[PDB]
Amino acid sequence: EWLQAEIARLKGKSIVPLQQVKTLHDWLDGKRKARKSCRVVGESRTGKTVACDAYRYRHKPQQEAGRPPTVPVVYIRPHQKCGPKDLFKKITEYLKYRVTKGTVSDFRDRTIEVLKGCGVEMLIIDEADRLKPETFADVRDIAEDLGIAVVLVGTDRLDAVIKRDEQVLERFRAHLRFGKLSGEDFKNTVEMWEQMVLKLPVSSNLKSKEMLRILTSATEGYIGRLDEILREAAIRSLSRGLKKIDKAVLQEVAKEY
Amino acid sequence: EWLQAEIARLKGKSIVPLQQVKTLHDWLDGKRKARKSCRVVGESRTGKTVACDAYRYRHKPQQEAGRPPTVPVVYIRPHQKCGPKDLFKKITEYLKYRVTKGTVSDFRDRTIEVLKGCGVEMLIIDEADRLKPETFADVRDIAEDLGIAVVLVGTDRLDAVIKRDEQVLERFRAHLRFGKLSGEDFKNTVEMWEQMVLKLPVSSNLKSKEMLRILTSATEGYIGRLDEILREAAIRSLSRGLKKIDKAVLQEVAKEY
Amino acid sequence: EWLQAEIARLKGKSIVPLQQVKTLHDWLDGKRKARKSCRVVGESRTGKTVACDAYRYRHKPQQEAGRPPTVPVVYIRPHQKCGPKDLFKKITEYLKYRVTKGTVSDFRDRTIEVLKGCGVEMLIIDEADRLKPETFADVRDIAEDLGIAVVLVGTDRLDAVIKRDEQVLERFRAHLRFGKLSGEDFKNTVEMWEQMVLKLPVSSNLKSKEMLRILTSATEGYIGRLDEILREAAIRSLSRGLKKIDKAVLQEVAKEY
Amino acid sequence: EWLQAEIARLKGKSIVPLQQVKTLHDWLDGKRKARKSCRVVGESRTGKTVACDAYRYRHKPQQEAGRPPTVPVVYIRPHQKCGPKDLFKKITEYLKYRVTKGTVSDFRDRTIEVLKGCGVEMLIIDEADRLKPETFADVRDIAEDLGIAVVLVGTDRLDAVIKRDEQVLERFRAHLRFGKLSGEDFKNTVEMWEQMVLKLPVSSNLKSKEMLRILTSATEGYIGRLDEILREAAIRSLSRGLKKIDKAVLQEVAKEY
Amino acid sequence: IEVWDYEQLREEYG
Amino acid sequence: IEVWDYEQLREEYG
Amino acid sequence: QRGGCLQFQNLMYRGEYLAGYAGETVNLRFDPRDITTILVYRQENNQEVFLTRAHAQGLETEQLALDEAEAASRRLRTAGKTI
Ligand SMILES: Nc1ncnc2c1ncn2[C@@H]1O[C@H](COP(=O)(O)OP(=O)(O)OP(=O)(O)O)[C@@H](O)[C@H]1O
Ligand SMILES: Nc1ncnc2c1ncn2[C@@H]1O[C@H](COP(=O)(O)OP(=O)(O)OP(=O)(O)O)[C@@H](O)[C@H]1O
Ligand SMILES: Nc1ncnc2c1ncn2[C@@H]1O[C@H](COP(=O)(O)OP(=O)(O)OP(=O)(O)O)[C@@H](O)[C@H]1O
Ligand SMILES: Nc1ncnc2c1ncn2[C@@H]1O[C@H](COP(=O)(O)OP(=O)(O)OP(=O)(O)O)[C@@H](O)[C@H]1O
Ligand SMILES: [Mg+2]
Ligand SMILES: [Mg+2]
Ligand SMILES: [Mg+2]
Repeated sequence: EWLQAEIARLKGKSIVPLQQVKTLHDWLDGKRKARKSCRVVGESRTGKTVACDAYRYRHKPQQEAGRPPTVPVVYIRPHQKCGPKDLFKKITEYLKYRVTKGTVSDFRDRTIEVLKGCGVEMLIIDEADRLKPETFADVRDIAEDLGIAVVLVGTDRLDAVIKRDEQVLERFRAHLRFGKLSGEDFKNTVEMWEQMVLKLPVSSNLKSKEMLRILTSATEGYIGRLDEILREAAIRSLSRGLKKIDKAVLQEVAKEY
Repeated sequence: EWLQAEIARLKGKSIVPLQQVKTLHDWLDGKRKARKSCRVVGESRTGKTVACDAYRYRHKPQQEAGRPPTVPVVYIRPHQKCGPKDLFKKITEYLKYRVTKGTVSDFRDRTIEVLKGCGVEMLIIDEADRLKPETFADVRDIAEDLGIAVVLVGTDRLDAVIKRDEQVLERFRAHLRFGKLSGEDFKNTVEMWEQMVLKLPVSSNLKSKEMLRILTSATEGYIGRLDEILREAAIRSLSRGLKKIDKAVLQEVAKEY
Repeated sequence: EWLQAEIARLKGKSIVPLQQVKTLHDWLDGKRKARKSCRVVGESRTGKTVACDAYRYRHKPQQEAGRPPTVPVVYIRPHQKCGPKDLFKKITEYLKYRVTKGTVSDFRDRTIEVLKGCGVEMLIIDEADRLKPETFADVRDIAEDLGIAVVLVGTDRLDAVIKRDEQVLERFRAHLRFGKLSGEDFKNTVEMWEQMVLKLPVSSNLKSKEMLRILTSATEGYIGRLDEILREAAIRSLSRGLKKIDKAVLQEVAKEY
Repeated sequence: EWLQAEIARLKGKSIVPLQQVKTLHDWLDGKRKARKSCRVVGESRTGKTVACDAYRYRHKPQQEAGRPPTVPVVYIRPHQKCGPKDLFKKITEYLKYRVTKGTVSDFRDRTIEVLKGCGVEMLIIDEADRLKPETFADVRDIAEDLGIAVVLVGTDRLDAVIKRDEQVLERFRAHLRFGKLSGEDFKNTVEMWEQMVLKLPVSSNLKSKEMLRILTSATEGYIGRLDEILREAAIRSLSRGLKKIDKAVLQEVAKEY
Repeated sequence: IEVWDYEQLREEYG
Repeated sequence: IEVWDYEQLREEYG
Repeated sequence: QRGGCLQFQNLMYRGEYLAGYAGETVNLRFDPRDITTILVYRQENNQEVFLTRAHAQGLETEQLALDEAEAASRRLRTAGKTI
């Protein structure tokens, strides 16, 4: 069923080479080679986690016969009110070790051992502000002691949390900001979704002035709304049998925002 | 009945050479010539016990008339909470020496004599975390007093048990890790299993992209789950009358997991 | 290859003799002879830890053939939420006595023995504010009972913790403070980095007014930032093939901070 | 086969006349004439059993005409949780006497009779902490009733056992410490191992700065690791037809630890 | 220019 | 004046 | 507050000694024409003494009257944005 195949495809996800992502990877290679700790910040729909998964899924783990894996980059995501044990538990599991019951110092010692054993160069912590305030002592320690670039990813609340500890603030000072699309850059990006992501049977001409007004007012420049609006409009218009997106059907989806 | 002959084939184990197995055999042959004790670690369904079985059988006893048979490799599985008497009981029994009631230092004395007598080079312990803490002292004694490589085999829980005692940690500091299947290796291993183990009257063609998606989600890279999932799907297929594994039954088997 | 040796050297670390390090050592030597407890305070990139390590490496453990080492200066660093048993564990391991299982009073009595036996005169505690509030009872105990100059090292946070207890504040009132570089002292130190640490083959003339408007603005007078900024600008310049740093490349590095 | 001669040599053991060994024997010779009981302490890989065995290979048994053998030094290693009978059985058997079906108070009297008859001056009890707490009453009874110096040899746990009983602590209060290698002493020892133990036809010159970095990291000052590592590198290297140990093969070995 | 399926990136990962 | 490699002081300390 | 912060008119301030006084109450003394810097005084022996100058983090080079900070804060609260 050709319709149902497109509804099963379009509700999926992709990664697109965009300037904001190419920029991050050139920057994170700089921090990894230089071993310098830093932070990535910006508004919640700019696509920072996709840009970091595109980094983790490049730089693949290397396998040597019967050795533990050599893992250049670690990406973890903490749970809410993450304590020292929960950070160490996750780093240990990500490098493929099972964590056995112990005191906080057993988890600390085993984590330091597996980070140094797996040859880790960079540790990326997503949603860094889920960390409890004391755990940053253990993150500073990992970065002081081992040759590891810690990268904190968050939004503008993360800065409001980092600024409550002088020891963290003066270490995680270097930073890159994810920004919103505009002008020619929003215009050019809409064409990339039409031709690389949506795969509709005839051109929808989404970059035209009568259509960019609709999409501009809907998306505010957020890449996370652009992908959401254009998948929802494609799913909906195919279930009505059109080979395109058009003015009225896109205004139906945008009127939900 | 030709059908019954084949159902009886699928329920029984067999050994398939794999990269992981080869890697261990060569590593253990370095250790045996050097008489260096070590340990092997890895998750419980990586097939560690089986690799050791395969290893033992390559190097079964050598003998002459009147001369007691030389036995280069000794392998044992300790029962739960294994004490100093029960360890010596098993080593005596594997060497096929007849045994009788005595105090622990009679079992010790007898065990040291039969290890020396049979010219043993290497002693392999499965499930080594099962040992009671006071037995590792008799194991260090075997290793220091006799020209024997002791190979402790177990899970991540083995190292948590070892780090509790500096005397042990140091004799057994060197190690090898059993890893999981992934990427092209999981794919090639699935293909080998079809040609070398299943042999069903019509090729199932499991390497197909939609079949591997089913096997990957169902097995998560463990060889001990892969072999189990495929045997139950092939027994189900044959008892439902199909001449090969199909997607409709393979999904049903995986739905239980 | 010439370049790759410089890129390895620049990623390394060194201790440069500076006035603030010389000023600490001549104060610590006074406190060691007078057996007075005191504290070193200052901001989080002033280089307190390198100054304390440079001091530990002056008074090396003296050795007599069959005795415990004579160790004049001990330096330790606690883990977060350090309890009495964790503090005692570390002082005992530093003096190279292995730590067996026991209760807090066993660890206390053993730490007090080894501090006497090794002839310790000073105990430097880094990041002192990781100590749990009760442990200070054991720190004051060591310092009143034994002839040991306890030095607490830390940022302004430490004093906020200390002022919560009169009993401690009064043992540890005498302080030396680390500051920031300015004026002639920042200008002179940049020339020491250029000649002694960067060792670039064409002089970068970093003491010029146009370079010092960059460095004074970006480093804010911290020696931690000055070492990080200049090593990054030297790695980046040599990997781009320039035999010295230039105004635009130092601007590119400083823009990140 | 010339090659098969060399691997049989490197697999074995030899004793190197280290300053620490010389220091023990000179100390124990003071204790042997003075008849004073004492203890030797240190970490488990520091050379202690080998240093004690070399003292037992000095002072080997005399046999003048018509007398029992005079045996100035007895050395024993107890079994784990060694009871009062088992200690007397080991002392009796080391002195070559057969022993027959005693109750423990027969084994005691026969031990006292052979300790007198053989003119024993010193009794070195290796792994002294394998002794059950009640057997120390028999060790003190040997030391007080006879003119015997008892030397307890062990790790930092031995101290923890002794400190549980005033009766023992006082008989065995004096002690010497075995410690790890460092600085110029590590470098001199590696040079000695190369010419004294390895004897490859061409020089490997391991005292070279680049090679001592691999060994210092790999061995952390333990004489135990240093030897294993240098042997394993000679064995592996020789099996592949090389004339020397080189940088790459030495890193291949050290990675296993 | 290349675009990626999020799930293909997951399938290709270690 | 002399400037000390931090790893060389680490190597030379007891 | 912890880490030496003060909060005043929604601006957050930090300064050269404040972290050592966490949990104490201080008398802020300020100029309504420019609140980007505040003088902090504390009481010792029932005598008020000068402690430090506190500066609104990240806007030390700007200027803000208290009326500008208050009016902008109302617009942020009305808009529903964070402050
Ligand atoms: N580079 C990209 N290529 C393709 N799709 C993208 C890209 N970046 C974002 N998207 C789409 O938009 C969404 C943006 O969400 P994403 O998780 O990337 O944002 P984020 O910045 O991590 O959010 P938050 O900070 O709230 O966690 C993605 O889930 C995806 O559907
Ligand atoms: N070399 C092999 N050839 C074929 N099948 C194998 C092989 N190794 C393992 N298997 C399959 O996977 C299972 C796992 O092997 P095994 O029983 O040795 O696991 P293990 O890792 O020793 O288990 P545990 O760690 O829980 O003791 C086997 O029972 C078998 O079905
Ligand atoms: N005298 C010095 N010579 C060389 N490098 C120095 C010197 N002082 C500081 N540095 C460098 O500055 C950086 C930070 O210094 P350091 O680690 O001593 O900071 P700190 O004041 O102890 O920080 P914190 O308060 O966070 O513990 C390091 O890269 C260190 O090598
Ligand atoms: N002086 C030495 N000359 C040669 N080899 C030595 C020397 N000292 C130690 N070794 C070697 O180091 C290893 C361990 O040394 P040894 O068995 O003496 O340890 P130990 O300190 O008695 O052990 P433990 O303290 O754990 O009981 C052995 O391979 C031994 O041959
Ligand atoms: Mg995210
Ligand atoms: Mg097993
Ligand atoms: Mg020994």
